Amino acid sequence: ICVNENGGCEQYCSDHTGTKRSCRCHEGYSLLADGVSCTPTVEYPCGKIPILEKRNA
Amino acid sequence: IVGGKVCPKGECPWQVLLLVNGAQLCGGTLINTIWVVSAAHCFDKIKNWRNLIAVLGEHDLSEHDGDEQSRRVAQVIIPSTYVPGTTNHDIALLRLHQPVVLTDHVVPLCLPERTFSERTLAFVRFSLVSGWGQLLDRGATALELMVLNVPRLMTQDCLQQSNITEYMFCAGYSDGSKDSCKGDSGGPHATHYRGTWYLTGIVSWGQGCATVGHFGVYTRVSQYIEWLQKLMRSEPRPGVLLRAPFP
Ligand SMILES: O=C(NCc1cccc(-n2ncc(C(=O)Nc3ccc4nc[nH]c(=O)c4c3)c2O)c1)Nc1ccccc1
Ligand SMILES: [Ca+2]
Ligand SMILES: [Cl-]
Repeated sequence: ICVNENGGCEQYCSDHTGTKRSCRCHEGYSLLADGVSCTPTVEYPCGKIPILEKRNA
Repeated sequence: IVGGKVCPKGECPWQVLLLVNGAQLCGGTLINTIWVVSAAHCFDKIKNWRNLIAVLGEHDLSEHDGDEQSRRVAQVIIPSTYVPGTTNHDIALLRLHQPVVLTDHVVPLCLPERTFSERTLAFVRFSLVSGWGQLLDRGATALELMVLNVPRLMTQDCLQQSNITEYMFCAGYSDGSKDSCKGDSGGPHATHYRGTWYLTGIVSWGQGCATVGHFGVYTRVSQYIEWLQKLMRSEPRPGVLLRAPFP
């Protein structure tokens, strides 16, 4: 599942036994109830550019 | 960087400048508050390992604006398989003496999981490379941080359109107009996916900056994720230089 379309995950993806998939997020993010999206939990999460994030906030 | 543009201040917040005795040595990438990824070859000729400094939040080298944060380098970790003066396994993990403080101008780039990087990031065509390196082959270095969008090649296609191992990849242009350059080694090749940027390559070195018929050679970071993660969980050891087994 993870090999195709990143398994639908925004960030990381793990295959499980059966038709099962689990998405995960990097430290400083949490997984939303959709099971795929990652949202920051800290002020300066990795891989985001503050001056551009505040420019669209 | 040849044929790029100035990275607007704060838009490359993971970029590191490495200095030896105050002089520009190489670039680097912040991946956490105390960890920087760079290129092993940057440290081949270091005599006094205690005069190495990492600078975060840098932009214009001609001035001090207060966003810069300088740290001593406490550890330089290189793979056992790296041979000085060569391209294969050209990666170094640097531990800072004290953490940097994250700010609008200082932010880590995400070190991706290996599976994610291989299955997904490796197929994103364009990525950003940056540094204060030479603006031209045989030219002066940049005073403002520069950035360039480069396309990645499959290793089969690099060899056709032009050795190159599974620990490297090719990216950039063969017409001599746009490339990474001397002074940029160790800097990030950063890849965007669904709103977040990830470390996919390190500026290494080939046979020449902006050489017609040749692409830029980058260390394939996905091969080193597990190696880096294990080292980041380890305790520091006396003596700055550490050679660590690879794999
Ligand atoms: O002397 C040793 N280390 C010192 C030390 C430190 C820092 C920089 C360097 N250093 N010297 C030359 C370069 C260089 O041309 N980099 C470069 C950057 C971007 C590129 N993009 C596209 N295509 C390229 O070809 C390319 C090349 C570099 O980075 C050396 N080792 C050594 C050991 C034994 C024998 C010879 C050399
Ligand atoms: Ca400055
Ligand atoms: Cl030492």
